[PDB]
Amino acid sequence: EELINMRRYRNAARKLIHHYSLNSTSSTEYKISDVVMTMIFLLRSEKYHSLFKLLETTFDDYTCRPQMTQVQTDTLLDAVRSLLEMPSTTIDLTTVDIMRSSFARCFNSPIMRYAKIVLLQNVALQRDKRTTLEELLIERGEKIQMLQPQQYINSGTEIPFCDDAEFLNRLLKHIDPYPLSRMYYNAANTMFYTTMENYAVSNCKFNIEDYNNIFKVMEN
Amino acid sequence: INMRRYRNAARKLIHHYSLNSTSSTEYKISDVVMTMIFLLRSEKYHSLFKLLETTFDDYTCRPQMTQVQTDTLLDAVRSLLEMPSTTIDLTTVDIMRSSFARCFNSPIMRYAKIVLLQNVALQRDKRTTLEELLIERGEKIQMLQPQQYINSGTEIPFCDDAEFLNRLLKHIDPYPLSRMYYNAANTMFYTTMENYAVSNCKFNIEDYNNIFKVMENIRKHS
Amino acid sequence: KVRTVTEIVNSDEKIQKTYELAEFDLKNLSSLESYETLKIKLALSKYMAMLSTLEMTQPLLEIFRNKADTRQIAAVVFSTLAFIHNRFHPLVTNFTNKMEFVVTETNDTSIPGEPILFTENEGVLLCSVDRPSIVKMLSREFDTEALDFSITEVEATQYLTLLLTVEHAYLHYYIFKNYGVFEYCKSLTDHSLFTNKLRSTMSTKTSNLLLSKFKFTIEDFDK
Amino acid sequence: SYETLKIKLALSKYMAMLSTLEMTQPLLEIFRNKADTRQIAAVVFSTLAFIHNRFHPLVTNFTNKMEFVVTETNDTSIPGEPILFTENEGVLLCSVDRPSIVKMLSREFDTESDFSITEVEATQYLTLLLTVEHAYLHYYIFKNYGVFEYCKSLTDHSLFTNKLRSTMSTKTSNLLLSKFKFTIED
Repeated sequence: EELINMRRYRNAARKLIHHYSLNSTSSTEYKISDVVMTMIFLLRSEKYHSLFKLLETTFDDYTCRPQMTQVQTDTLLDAVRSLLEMPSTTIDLTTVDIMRSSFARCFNSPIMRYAKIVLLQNVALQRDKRTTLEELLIERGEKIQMLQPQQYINSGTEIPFCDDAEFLNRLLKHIDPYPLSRMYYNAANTMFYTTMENYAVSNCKFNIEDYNNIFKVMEN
Repeated sequence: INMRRYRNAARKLIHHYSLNSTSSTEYKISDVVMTMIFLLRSEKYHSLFKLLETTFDDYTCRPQMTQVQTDTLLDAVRSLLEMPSTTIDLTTVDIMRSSFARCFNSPIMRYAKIVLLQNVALQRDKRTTLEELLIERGEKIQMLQPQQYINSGTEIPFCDDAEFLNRLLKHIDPYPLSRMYYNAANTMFYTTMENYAVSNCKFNIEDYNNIFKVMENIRKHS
Repeated sequence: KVRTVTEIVNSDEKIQKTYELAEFDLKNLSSLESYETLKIKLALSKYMAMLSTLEMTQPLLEIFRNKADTRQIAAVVFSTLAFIHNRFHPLVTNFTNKMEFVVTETNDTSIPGEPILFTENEGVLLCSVDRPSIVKMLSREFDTEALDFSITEVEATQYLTLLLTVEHAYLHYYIFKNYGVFEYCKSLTDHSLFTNKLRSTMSTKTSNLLLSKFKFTIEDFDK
Repeated sequence: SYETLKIKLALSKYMAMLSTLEMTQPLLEIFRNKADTRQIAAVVFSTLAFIHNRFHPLVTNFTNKMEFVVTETNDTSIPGEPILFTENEGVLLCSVDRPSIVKMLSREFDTESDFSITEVEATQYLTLLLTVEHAYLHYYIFKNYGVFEYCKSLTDHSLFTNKLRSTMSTKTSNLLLSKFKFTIED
């Protein structure tokens, strides 16, 4: 291309390309125009254009044959030499493969997206009034255990045999003569209230007789 | 030389940078390269191709097209988006060009640098402010009478047959839900920041942050 | 309808009470995904029904396009506003004040965010709209959803999206009505005050924003 | 009666344990706030140790190591099972719903130095302890019985019901829950 200042662009592209070599890494720096320029240049340079179109294999899982005549492979490597100084470390299929790997590690869909808002889904209920807590356990799957647990108090180990009179006996003076029965009644009320609510929230329903069995503690 | 595929990528890129970019993870450096190659192939579009390649921190002697040349350029643009229902102002395209300038000036790598900004490249050497919005003012509104008012189809209508409306609803049931929002509401009323095309007074995340604290009240107060 | 009984270590009889079935199904339905989806869809259906009653509302985006007739634009505005009025409260079904309305045709009127502008003087309440930008806003609605009556989802998209901004405007109008120019201006400087003012608003029914989140990356919220 | 005497005695000793080493909260219920980490576990661990040593005084020091997760979501939620514990590989790990606990402990309640105490708020201790008792049932079950019947019982609570371990007494008489009876009405 008239516009593309072929010599300048060639020089820049070569300097970029060298970064595949172990000694050169483009000083860990690049501008994406630097990469863009190279494909164009190769398209403008037929000696290379062949190799370039072949190196479309670099990013493309399906581009065409590897198998070319020995002479043809030299037809590629010689062009490589010409591009480079070719001072030593003679161009070889090893270099080819290293190049390909380097492109694979360079072109890896580096991001350029800018902005887009995000939503969430916050309703448990799906169509099953029947649900057992059992199958709800199957749902939960202890998936939460994927999440990191949190250290206990790390006090070590103790049993507080806290015999007392200084506080204790004055506490005893507040004998608190109240209908302990009816407070128990309220407690049980609220406890089944909790579980009933949570069932409703899950849309699970259950045999009350199981709760009756749960409570049925005392004998003799 | 899959010119076809390259074009196919290119059009997606065009929409992604211009408008209503509902797509996700559209970006791909190889794909934009294919775009540039397609441009080169597009002899007819060589004008635009050279304009686009020009994107660097110099940009003295902009294309300076004759209006005729600009019109032909827009013709190309519409013929290449193949969604010609509007001709966008050139300035949006130049803004996408500035984004491409950012792309060039980027030694940026595996790190997931989402651009995460509206580009400030719309400027005309002016400064703008929120209280200065009161100075942008509706003096013009005072200079204009409202066009008209009439009573026809007058007053207070009300709803039709519930059963017929359920009949209509059944056509609506199949459709997905909330993705409609995530397309339209999200994209559109984010990009409404385009209004800063008027000498780019800065956007302010803060009032947009209203949304959570305002909507929460529904659940917070049952 | 249910009852409950409890007993103690002593033989001293028992405590008893009753509990009411209704609440539990009430709440599970109040969390029943399908129920709420039905609610929002019903709202949209009601709006579109009103559109059908409104002179058999014609194809939307072009009807808004083309500068053909201010009349239909103004009618759309008025009817939508009355619809929102009714939804938020049917108790006070309408509002009398007649007025003309302004269309504007220039970027030079651009108000960021706000497309629609309430104003008043001399008792003449008025509102104003810049069609062009709104036309653009509606136009191009790919709505990819990739991830007999011709009632496509597509234009229904816009039919919904309008409602959001119209609701946003309804907020400001309500604020001005209750408190007038000072509060109205001070607020439309910044929407942030709305909840802090409207804490009283235990309204019977709920806003559209059910999806409960509209957020993006923390970055650039810099001090 | 002597029964009431011993009942309030055990109550008072529960207050004594509540006179905890740290007991640092200004609150009655840290759970009121999302922020806490350690005091939750402190309370829980302490109460568990107390219960176990009451069930038999034959324990020196309560096992030390443990680990915990806060749970505060409907996803986490398990109706009927506000609190959970397992010595997996012998290592105790445990979980408790902050909101589910609080939202009902705080519920409205019936009402028929000053150094003075209030019945309902005391009763909060009782109720929470009852939840701990329910947990401990399954805990002690699994302690000597395999995963199969353990997991089964987690639903068939009746499984342990109407089976003794040593005896119907089995020192359960020495546990306060024994003194209560209940039935759902028709």
